[PDB]
Amino acid sequence: LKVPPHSIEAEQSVLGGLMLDNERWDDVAERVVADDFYTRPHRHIFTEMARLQESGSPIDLITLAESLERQGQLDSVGGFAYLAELSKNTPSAANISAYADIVRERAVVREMISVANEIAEAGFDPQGRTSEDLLDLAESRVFKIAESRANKDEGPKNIADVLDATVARIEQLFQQPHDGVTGVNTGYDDLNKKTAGLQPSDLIIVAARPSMGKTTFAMNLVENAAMLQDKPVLIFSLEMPSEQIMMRSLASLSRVDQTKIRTGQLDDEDWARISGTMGILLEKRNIYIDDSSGLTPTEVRSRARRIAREHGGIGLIMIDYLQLMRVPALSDNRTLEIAEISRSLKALAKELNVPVVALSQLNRSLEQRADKRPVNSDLRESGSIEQDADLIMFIYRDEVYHENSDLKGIAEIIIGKQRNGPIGTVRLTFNGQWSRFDNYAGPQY
Amino acid sequence: LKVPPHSIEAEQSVLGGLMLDNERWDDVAERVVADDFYTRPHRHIFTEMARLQESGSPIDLITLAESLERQGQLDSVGGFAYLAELSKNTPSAANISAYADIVRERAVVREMISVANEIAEAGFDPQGRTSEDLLDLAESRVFKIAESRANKDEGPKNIADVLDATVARIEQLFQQPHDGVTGVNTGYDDLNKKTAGLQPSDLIIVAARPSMGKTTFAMNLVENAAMLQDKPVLIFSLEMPSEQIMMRSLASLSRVDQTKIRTGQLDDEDWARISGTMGILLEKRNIYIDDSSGLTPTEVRSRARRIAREHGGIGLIMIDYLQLMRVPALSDNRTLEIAEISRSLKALAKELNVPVVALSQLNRSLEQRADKRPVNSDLRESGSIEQDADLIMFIYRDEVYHENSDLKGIAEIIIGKQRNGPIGTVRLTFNGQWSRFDNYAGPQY
Amino acid sequence: LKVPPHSIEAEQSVLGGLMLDNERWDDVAERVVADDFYTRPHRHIFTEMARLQESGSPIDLITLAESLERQG
Amino acid sequence: NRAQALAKIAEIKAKFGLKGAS
Ligand SMILES: Nc1ncnc2c1ncn2[C@@H]1O[C@H](COP(=O)(O)OP(=O)(O)O)[C@@H](O)[C@H]1O
Ligand SMILES: Nc1ncnc2c1ncn2[C@@H]1O[C@H](COP(=O)(O)OP(=O)(O)O)[C@@H](O)[C@H]1O
Ligand SMILES: [Mg+2]
Ligand SMILES: [Mg+2]
Repeated sequence: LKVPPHSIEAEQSVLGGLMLDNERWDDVAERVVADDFYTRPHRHIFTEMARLQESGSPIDLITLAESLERQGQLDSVGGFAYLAELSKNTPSAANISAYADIVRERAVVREMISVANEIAEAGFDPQGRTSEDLLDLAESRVFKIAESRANKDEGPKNIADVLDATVARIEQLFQQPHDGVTGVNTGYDDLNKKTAGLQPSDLIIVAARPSMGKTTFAMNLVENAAMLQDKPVLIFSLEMPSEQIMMRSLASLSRVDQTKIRTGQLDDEDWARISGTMGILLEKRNIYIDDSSGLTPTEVRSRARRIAREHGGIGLIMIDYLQLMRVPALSDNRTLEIAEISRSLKALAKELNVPVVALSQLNRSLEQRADKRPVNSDLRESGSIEQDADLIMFIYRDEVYHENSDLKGIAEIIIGKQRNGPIGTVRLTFNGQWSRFDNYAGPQY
Repeated sequence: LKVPPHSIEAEQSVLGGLMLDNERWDDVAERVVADDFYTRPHRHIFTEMARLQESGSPIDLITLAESLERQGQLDSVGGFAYLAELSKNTPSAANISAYADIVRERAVVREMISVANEIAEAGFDPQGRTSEDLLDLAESRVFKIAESRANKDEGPKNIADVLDATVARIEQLFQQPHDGVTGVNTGYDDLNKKTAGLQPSDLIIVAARPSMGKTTFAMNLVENAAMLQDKPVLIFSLEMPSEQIMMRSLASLSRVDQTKIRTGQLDDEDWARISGTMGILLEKRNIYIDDSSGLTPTEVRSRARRIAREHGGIGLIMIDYLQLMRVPALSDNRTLEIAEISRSLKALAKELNVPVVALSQLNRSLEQRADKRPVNSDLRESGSIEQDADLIMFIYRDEVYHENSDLKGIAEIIIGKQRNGPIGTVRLTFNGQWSRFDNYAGPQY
Repeated sequence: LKVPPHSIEAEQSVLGGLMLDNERWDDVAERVVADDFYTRPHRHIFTEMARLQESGSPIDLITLAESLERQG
Repeated sequence: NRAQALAKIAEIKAKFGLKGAS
């Protein structure tokens, strides 16, 4: 008979300490939950004490036992005699925090054992499930426990320590120049100055109307990151096959007309440039492309983890685009699906400590305004994305709407939400002949 | 009893089929490894066969038996009796690859079960390990199972593989001269230049107001594809019965006046032309028409798959029109229905690697604007169509709205969204007398 | 008796022919559905065969029996 | 200049920064 690891002594000590000391409840409150107790009477006692504490009522022996008696739940717990025994047995000079931590650890271990048993039972009786589904199920089961225990890292911090850390960070940024770049280099001077690079562990959202160069801009960023670093760069393309992406990349890097490449009308110099580009790419060998359709966040996260494990770090992750992703459990409501996607992306960004650039799209309502430049509210149906995003960039091109625009070949990257810097608009040159973005050499305002 | 997942018959089939046919070894070797087999004798047999294959020797019954006998391991395998049993029961009608994949699947499930049991055992016996260590151990165990697995077809390939695929595609496109046409030939020079043909795995939308010639243009494209190819061309006519479609097709191909055909007032030359057209069609025999109504995307996909299976592929799929399709589960909301239809059509186009041309309709408000040439925003209530379609063409005839038009007989195909190329207008000549579109011979700007 | 009109021989013949000749599935798929079979085992076999056929796999004897075993 | 800026940085680190610091 397997014996699950349960510490009845720790739970009894916690209960006795709470009865004999009501000031420590908060310390217990941040270490254990009601479901963490093995026996049903202990869970019921904790729930009643939580209700009393939230109502302002004392949690002494008489009031707790009486409250259980009034609701008729005293008999299930064990009685006033049992409550008095629990109160009296526990010595006053006890550290409730240690016992609470032991109880907290035991619940995690019990959940792990339950998940292992579920996986084994599912394997023995597949009920038509595939091996891939079982592997995904096991990964999800383990990651659920990991996140269940990955919530203690968030809480209040000391004011003086925060101030000292902020001062140290300011000094360090002014100490190590890097010419204004602290994160992953974007390959553009003005964007680097306004962003200090692409900060690791931050979610980046790129949004625009159709035909604005969103995929083009993302690919230019990816190529710049690959050429200016050594860590691998991963691309998730749910909308294009990898061959078209590579053709676009060849047009951008070799500065050859995309139509010529697509139709094959290339001369000797174009072939030489393409050979040079291929040689550089094969010498570097740090770009990975995944053109699978109907991607799920689990597959994206698993592939990112595998790349980081294989190569010891990821320079940048790119997803195009998140409106094509699916969560099967929440297909009924799109807003819940989007929230789950955003949460999973943020968790992946935190876990791998990498910059993640996810592309998004805007509704037609933006085009109902006289000024079509995007704003934050144009992220309707994706509020969780706007909240969880650490950087938000919108792409705008005036020449798209106006033929006679004076800004032909000029694109605007608008920072609608920046976590660690200022917002503003950056103008760049758009060479659609080469399918590329470049630094703007004209006057800046 | 919790017997581990295994299939002795599949292993026996694999070994016997390898004994009877040695040219299949590669297909077995690419799908199974010696550790995937459950019983020790099967692993030993596969190892000996691998060694024989490596040495350059045949792996038939006698060679394998002699090689085993020389090493004294013939009894461990089971004997020449067991080897002959494997030779006898396995037929020569063997799909060894399917059994190898199945064996692979069983091994994966079994290893998952073993890892789950190990994780549970570790959880029940901490041996002084923290819960963090146990969770790390569980993650490591599941990760080793999932680490790269065997899904190289649906995973992020290396930069080398993607670049090689792109270069091979470039060479294939540059190999056969078609004068800039890579997809299905549309039959019109300017449209071929602007679109490079109808690309496989792409979603193509043709839109116009009523009586603009959507059905006419679609049938003209079908006729051109049938005349300029060899693969079957399938039509899903949810609007008209097939008899009327064939009457229109005869009017288009024979250049005979539609009214004369409809009223039966033809002459000898018209009858001769019709006979010639019928002879050409019966010599070709690659056009299939389905004039059912209220088709769901599932039925369309099933019928297209059946046609491709029976006649070795498809060359074009045509749907007229998507407003007549039905999704019973989503009949309450039209937007969700249109989104599902567009997603299913895109999936079908990508799966069968054929161009799919689907006709759509526009809102009435377009007729209230000063200029009635369609734009993307005119696809109101069908934003998912604009989002998912690879190519969008609008048919505009000026004479429909203006009686005093100077462009009588001239129609415009406006590329509202071209995913892999430029956009603009292509002019064609509209002969409503013969129900046909032709190349525009007038001056071009 | 008030016998329920059915014929086991035709169903068994269809299943045997499908096992032996996998190319005939279509000629059977346009004339009968899974729910058209009278006994539960035959309906279950036909459903599994439809799943294998539309997943791209052969429908021979060993693969079909093994696949049914995997789902219990 | 830069040297004076770094010197003042170190001075402030000594004056207020403690325990963790940088
Ligand atoms: N008998 C006819 N003679 C000449 N033109 C015709 C005839 N019938 C239809 N047309 C032309 O065909 C065009 C489109 O018709 P049709 O394709 O049937 O409708 P839709 O374009 O909505 O599918 C109309 O603009 C009309 O001018
Ligand atoms: N062959 C081409 N010639 C000129 N411009 C092109 C060509 N192909 C694509 N483009 C431009 O690239 C831009 C971005 O296209 P695309 O990436 O498909 O849309 P999105 O940026 O919304 O994903 C479009 O505005 C289009 O004008
Ligand atoms: Mg795109
Ligand atoms: Mg019509």
